[PDB]
Amino acid sequence: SDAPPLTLEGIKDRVLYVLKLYDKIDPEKLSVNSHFMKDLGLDSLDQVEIIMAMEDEFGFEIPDIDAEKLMCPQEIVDYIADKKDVYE
Amino acid sequence: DSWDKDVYPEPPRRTPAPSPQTSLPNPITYLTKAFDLLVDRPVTLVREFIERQHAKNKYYYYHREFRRVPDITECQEKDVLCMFEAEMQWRRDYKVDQEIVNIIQERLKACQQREGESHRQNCAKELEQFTQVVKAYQDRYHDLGAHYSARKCLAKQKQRMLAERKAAKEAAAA
Amino acid sequence: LRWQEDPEPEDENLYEKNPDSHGYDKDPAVDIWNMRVVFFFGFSIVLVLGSTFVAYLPDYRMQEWARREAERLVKYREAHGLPIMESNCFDPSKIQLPE
Amino acid sequence: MNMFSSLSLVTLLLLTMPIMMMSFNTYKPSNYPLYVKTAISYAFITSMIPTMMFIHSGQELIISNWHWLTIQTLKLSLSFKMDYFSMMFIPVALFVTWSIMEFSMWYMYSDPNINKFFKYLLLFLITMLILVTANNLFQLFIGWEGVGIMSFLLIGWWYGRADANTAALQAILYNRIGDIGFILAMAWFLTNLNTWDLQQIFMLNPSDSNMPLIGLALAATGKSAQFGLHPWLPSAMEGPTPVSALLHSSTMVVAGIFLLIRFYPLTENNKYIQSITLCLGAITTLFTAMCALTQNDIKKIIAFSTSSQLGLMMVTIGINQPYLAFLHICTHAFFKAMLFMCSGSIIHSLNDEQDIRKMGGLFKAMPFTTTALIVGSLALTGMPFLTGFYSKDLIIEAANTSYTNAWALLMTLIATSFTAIYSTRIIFFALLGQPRFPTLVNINENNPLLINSIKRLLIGSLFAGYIISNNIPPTTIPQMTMPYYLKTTALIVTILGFILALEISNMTKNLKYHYPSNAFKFSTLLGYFPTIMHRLAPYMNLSMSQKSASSLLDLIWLEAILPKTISLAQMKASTLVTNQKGLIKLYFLSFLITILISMILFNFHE
Amino acid sequence: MNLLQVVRDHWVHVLVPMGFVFGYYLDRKNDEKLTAFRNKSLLYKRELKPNEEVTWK
Amino acid sequence: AGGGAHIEPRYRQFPQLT
Amino acid sequence: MLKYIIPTIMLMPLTWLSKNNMIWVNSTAHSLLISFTSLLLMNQFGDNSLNFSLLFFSDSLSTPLLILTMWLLPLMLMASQHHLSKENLTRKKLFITMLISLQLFLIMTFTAMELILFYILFEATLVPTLIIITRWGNQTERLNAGLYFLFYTLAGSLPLLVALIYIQNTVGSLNFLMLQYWVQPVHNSWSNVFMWLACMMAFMVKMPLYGLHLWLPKAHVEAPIAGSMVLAAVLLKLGGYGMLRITLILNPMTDFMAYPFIMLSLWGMIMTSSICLRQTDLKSLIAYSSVSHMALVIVAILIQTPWSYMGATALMIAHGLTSSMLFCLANSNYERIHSRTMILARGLQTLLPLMATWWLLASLTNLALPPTINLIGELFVVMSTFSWSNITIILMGVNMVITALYSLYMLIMTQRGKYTYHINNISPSFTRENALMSLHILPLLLLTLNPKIILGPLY
Ligand SMILES: CCCCCCCCCCCCCCCCCC(=O)OC[C@H](COP(=O)([O-])OCC(O)COP(=O)([O-])OC[C@@H](COC(=O)CCCCCCCCCCCCCCCCC)OC(=O)CCCCCCCCCCCCCCCCC)OC(=O)CCCCCCCCCCCCCCCCC
Ligand SMILES: [Zn+2]
Repeated sequence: SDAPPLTLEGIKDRVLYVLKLYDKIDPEKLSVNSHFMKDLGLDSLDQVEIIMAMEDEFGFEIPDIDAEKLMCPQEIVDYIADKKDVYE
Repeated sequence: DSWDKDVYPEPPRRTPAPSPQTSLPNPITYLTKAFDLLVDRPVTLVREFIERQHAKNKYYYYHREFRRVPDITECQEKDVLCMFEAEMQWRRDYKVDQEIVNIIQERLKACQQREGESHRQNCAKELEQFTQVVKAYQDRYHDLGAHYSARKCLAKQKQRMLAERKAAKEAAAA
Repeated sequence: LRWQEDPEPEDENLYEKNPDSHGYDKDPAVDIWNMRVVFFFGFSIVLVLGSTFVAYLPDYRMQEWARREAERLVKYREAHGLPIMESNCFDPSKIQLPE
Repeated sequence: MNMFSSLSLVTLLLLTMPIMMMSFNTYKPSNYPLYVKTAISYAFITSMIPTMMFIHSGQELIISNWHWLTIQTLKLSLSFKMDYFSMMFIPVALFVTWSIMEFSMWYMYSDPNINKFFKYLLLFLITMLILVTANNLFQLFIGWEGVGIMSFLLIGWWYGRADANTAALQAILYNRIGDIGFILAMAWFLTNLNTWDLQQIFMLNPSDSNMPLIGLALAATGKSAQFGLHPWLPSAMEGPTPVSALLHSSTMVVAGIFLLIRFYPLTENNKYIQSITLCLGAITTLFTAMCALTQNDIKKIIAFSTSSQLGLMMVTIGINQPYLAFLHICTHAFFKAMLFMCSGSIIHSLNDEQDIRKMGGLFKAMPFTTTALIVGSLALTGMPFLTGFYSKDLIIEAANTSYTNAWALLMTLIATSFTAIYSTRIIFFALLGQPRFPTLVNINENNPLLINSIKRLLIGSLFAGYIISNNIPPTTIPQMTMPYYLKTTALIVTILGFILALEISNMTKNLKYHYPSNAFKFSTLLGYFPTIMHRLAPYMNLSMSQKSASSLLDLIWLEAILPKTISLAQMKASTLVTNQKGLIKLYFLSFLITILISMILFNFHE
Repeated sequence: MNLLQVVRDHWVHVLVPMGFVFGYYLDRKNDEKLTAFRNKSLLYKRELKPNEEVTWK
Repeated sequence: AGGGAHIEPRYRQFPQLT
Repeated sequence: MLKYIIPTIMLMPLTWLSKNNMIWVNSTAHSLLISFTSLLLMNQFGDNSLNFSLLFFSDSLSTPLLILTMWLLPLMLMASQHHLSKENLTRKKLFITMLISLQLFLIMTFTAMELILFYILFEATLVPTLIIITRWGNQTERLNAGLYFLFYTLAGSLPLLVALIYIQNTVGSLNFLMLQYWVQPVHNSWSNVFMWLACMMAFMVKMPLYGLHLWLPKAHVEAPIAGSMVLAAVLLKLGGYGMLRITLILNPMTDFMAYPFIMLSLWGMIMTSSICLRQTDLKSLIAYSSVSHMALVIVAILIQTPWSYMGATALMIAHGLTSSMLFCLANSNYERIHSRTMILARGLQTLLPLMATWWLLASLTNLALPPTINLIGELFVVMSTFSWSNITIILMGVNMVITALYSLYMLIMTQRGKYTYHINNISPSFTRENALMSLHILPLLLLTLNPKIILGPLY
């Protein structure tokens, strides 16, 4: 509706851009595959806030049955691209 | 001409004259002249062309007239032939009375609109004439039911004649 | 099985063998002629010419006559000072009460 | 006169041309929305000429151009009324509709069915003119029921949305109850006055008008969404924003108020009806104004604002000021429509986010919508010399200096205070503060359709009341002398509202905790009327239709008492007369019994 | 073809049209037997025209 | 939605105005 | 009336002598001509009816019913072409013969001048109607529906036979014109209380009166589309047309004998209107709707005022086209999903854009949206019942609200929302179906322009 269509790069850039502004992750090591729990030592209670910082970025709720399953900033990118009908 | 003014009375007209006491032009005055040239005359000319065609092929149609025939009271019991005609005549008259009530209703409605805010006093005669015709119509045609007939209306008149007569005996008792 | 019976037959789609089908018949030739009679007689003849016929009925149930007739009776009675509508439907001179 | 008549009917015919030209497809699509807008534009200017003729000479007429039906003594003809109310209201309806449609060409640009949407908007506009122009009840009822359907079709526009169908059918339900009152009015007039035309009804001037007037009041209740039949209007916001601005803000909900205005020659002499109408509006103008103080959805706040304004219109009819109630309709059309367009402009910018809690910082971002939004709020609250001042303040003046119910008078004044609260709530939560909307948002409002459509109403919401006020012919004795404390009640009441509203907003920003209360949850939940009634009443009636009406009677007891018992009896007797062994020894003994019985009990032998 | 296979499979299209004509015909015959009161009612009785012999058929 | 001037969107910035 | 009786009979040779593949074309085309010629029946007068001969007569009440009768047979042939496609050629022709025979008995029922001739033809419509239900229904319950249909009608018709013969013995004639002038008042006694009941019970079962309506939800639901259309459109109007004629000779006893029946009808409106709210079956929702619309007609006839009679005649015509149109619309969905459940197929507006417009027009006419002729017919009844008793406005108004619900509920449930995922045989609408709906609504909406031709003899 007159808005700019999303892009795979756009989703990835913004997703990491939110993480870069969180004080409990080091931007130096932050890669797409940096598992939030094992590779960054973040408790699940932090992961909940991580997701909540995303759905407030893209402005669309993510059901709890699936949000807890996302444990990689690539999975978030794949999840949104799959739920927003983006292919290129 | 267009309609009969005896049955549809129209009061005389009284229009004030234009008495401007200002300086700006009046758009209504200009529009009317604009309206006539662009609408009235073009409309009239087409009507005149159509009108001239009729004069060349004039022809007439007539209003039907029914001669009076013996009513119900003049027919013997179980006499279909005499009751049949006496019944049709009742029905044709019933339709006419319905339209008479319609005509008087129109006068009442026309007066109320014409008078505007003076309709409470200046439409007294029409309101008074509306009441009388309805009283007559209501008396001779109300409460007959779906299967109304000349027999039933007569059986209603004869019932009301008794009521009026019985009033006289008590009224003419002092 | 309990008997020898044919399986529940499948339903046949009328567009596969004639994508221009009007839904009337398998044969395209007959199919097209069914649409013509229904549309022509159904719409062109009955609705249109019937509505035109109904529109110009000759004074259906003589209501125009009643209005035209009523005006005279108002014209005549008002001029002569007679009541606009009498309150008695029949003349009492030929009616005899029971007592 | 020949010009007054011709230009009056061409206005109605013009609006119908796009419908006729869409029946035989004698046009080019993809220009239809602009085609409809032009017809409304031209319809407006034509309607002005009769209006000027009325303003100038005070000329009115009635046109009965067709004879449709004649039920014995009743004659039904297609009639049109061109008088104070008809001539004044039509230009405003076209002017606001003109702006709404142009906005729709922007708001609904991406909608696939934008062609059908415009046709439905035009259809409603036609029916609303039938309602307003009707001269007889039957012709009035055609428009009355027509708008209700066009409301049903436009509310349920996104028919895939389960909640749109529920809201759409809900609107029909509540109005249908109102129609019960309308029918009662029609039935009473026929049996008692033998007519439906308003010309004959006023001429006879019935004295015992309590029954028909109660019927009309009930009809006005449902259509104008007063208390008891209020809930549907706040739920009508399921439809697209352009629908909300036109139908349920300015030119459909007023139909209930309009109906009671046309019957002022009766109600003026019936103080009992004036008592009920005054009280019915007073509770609504306060209860609905109370509900808006806590609503978050931006449209619902304006929706409740509409209900409060409608209630105030009914109070005016209740206090026997029919023309002031009408004058509030005309003025209310301008600024109330603008707020919806301004709100709709905000909603599209933030990608269909209607919650004020997720807006903010838009004072500088959207200057044109900001200025339009501000101008509308000041008109609504009754800022002096704007459109809303020339009608709302005259209403408050007439209430205090009148023989009016004390409690109803108090509710009107309290409700006026709440007018400045939720209005400030929208301004404070939508323009000031800091942004709360998402990070990536395209706040753009530069489309010329949006500016020009609003820029036409912004002019109206400033000088609309000023012009109409100084031009309408006088019809009363205005009460211009009174105590100072009454003459300036609204100003003090309204200004105190802003101050009281202002402080409440600031205390939010403090870092204190939040304590829920029984007054915040009462106003937030609409007073509990929808939560209870929309669950209790459907449950009772729907259960009865199944347990009692359907299963208990039709499937059980109507079968048992005739088809079944009669059938069962024959089967029983069929076994008796056929349970025969087949023995000669027992058949012939019966013959012996029959012969003996034929002579002893029955004496067949003599 | 020609007057063959276009009349063997289309002659049916006169059955209903012929039925209307045949049905319409009998109605006129029925009226001729109900002429007892022709020009004899107390509402339409009049004098025959020089060339007219019966008021209606 | 369609027509008029065009404003490129911005990210976490005050929107561009005319 | 031979100008319409003989052509109808000739449709039987036409069907049997036609080509194998042109039975529908000839019958559909030629039966529309018979419908076209029916407009000559409009030669009515303000004081007298059309008295063709000693047997048949036509007036302003029978004329609109005849035109509706001869107009449906073309529509019943159009509707049947689908489910009879895979059927023996001879059987496909007997079915058409049953429809032709049924119309033959109807055009003589509404024109019969002598009441015994009315009774035989009024009673003869059972055979072709019964055969259609049982032979060409699609369910196991058609056999039981024909028994309920047959014995409900006969159980009330046979007492009527005794009454009419009794009247002839004590009057000398059952010719309707004679009874208009030889009618004598009905004194209040136990003997007459069982002559009033005998005369009226036969027709009130066929209206049907509430309580005696258990056969209708079986017959209409189980019959084929062709049977449902005539059953709901024209056969119910035999009962109403019968009461409008038999009531002539039941005064002044009809004024107090109507109380048990008016009360049943006034309350039965809400009972049957409410049943439609909780109906799982789409075709059964329409069937119950018919009982609620005929409840008004019973009430109008029993109060006997010209407005009620004018309104009653209009409801019969208005409901005839509306009820038949709904059955065709509901049947069109059935021919795809082959199930009568209402909730099975939803969101059909996204799949059938045009078929969803007829649902809108069919529903808006069902709920009496002005100025349609449903509202005109329903308004005059309410106006006349108010004069009967002001309290009735409560029941009439209450039924209006519920009617607005079960009509738009039907529209919303099937035409709005998400489509059923597992249904994928929703082929577009055939030209046959669209023309079939246009032939219902367009005549129904045109009559709004000239309503006087359906306002009965009291106009
Ligand atoms: C003798 C010589 C002449 C020959 C005579 C022969 C006569 C034979 C009959 C011929 C008549 C023409 C028949 C149709 C021809 C085919 C047209 C065509 O091709 O269609 C293409 C057309 C466009 O193509 P499309 O875009 O693909 O549409 C497909 C979509 O599915 C579409 O979906 P949709 O949702 O967008 O639209 C569906 C539906 C509309 O959907 C809805 O809107 C539902 C709600 C509608 C009712 C709500 C209002 C209720 C109140 C009505 C008040 C009217 C009475 C007022 C009285 C007092 C004031 C006067 O369609 C309509 O009905 C459109 C019209 C709406 C009603 C308009 C009434 C107001 C117009 C102004 C009237 C005044 C004219 C004055 C002229 C001067 C006098 C001469 O589509 C269709 O219309 C298909 C449906 C056809 C229905 C035809 C029946 C129309 C009946 C009107 C609606 C019912 C009104 C009820 C009151 C009745 C009052 C009488
Ligand atoms: Zn099928």
